[PDB]
Amino acid sequence: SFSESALEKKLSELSNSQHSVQTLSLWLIHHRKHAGPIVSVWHRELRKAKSNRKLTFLYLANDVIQNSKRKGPEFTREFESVLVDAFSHVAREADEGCKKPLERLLNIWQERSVYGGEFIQQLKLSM
Amino acid sequence: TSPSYSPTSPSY
Repeated sequence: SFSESALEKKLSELSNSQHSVQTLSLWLIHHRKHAGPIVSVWHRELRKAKSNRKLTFLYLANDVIQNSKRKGPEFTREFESVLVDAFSHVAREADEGCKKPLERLLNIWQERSVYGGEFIQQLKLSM
Repeated sequence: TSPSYSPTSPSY
């Protein structure tokens, strides 16, 4: 049963494990009908998380964007109007840290072509 | 502790 305030909770609980990301990402696709609200609160809780978890949020994005595609172009569509902000935001606050994992996520994105060429760019130059 | 998420794990 979808509820915005439950998502905020799951997000708060999201760990870095392969299991945490992969079954939270399943919950979200179950509710692909709620893609717009889901992404908008992800964007809010993302910006609230500490820097060590910001990456993990982008890895949630990944697993839902990629697996939602067998189901429809909802989250794919919802996330683009956001990702140029989320990346550019996480680029900073990686002030005293490493942007190599973000530059790889863009590369496994143009490789699998999850988004399109001009948008993988702007994602690259957002940082 | 479980294995760490890998961005590639999704099926392509």
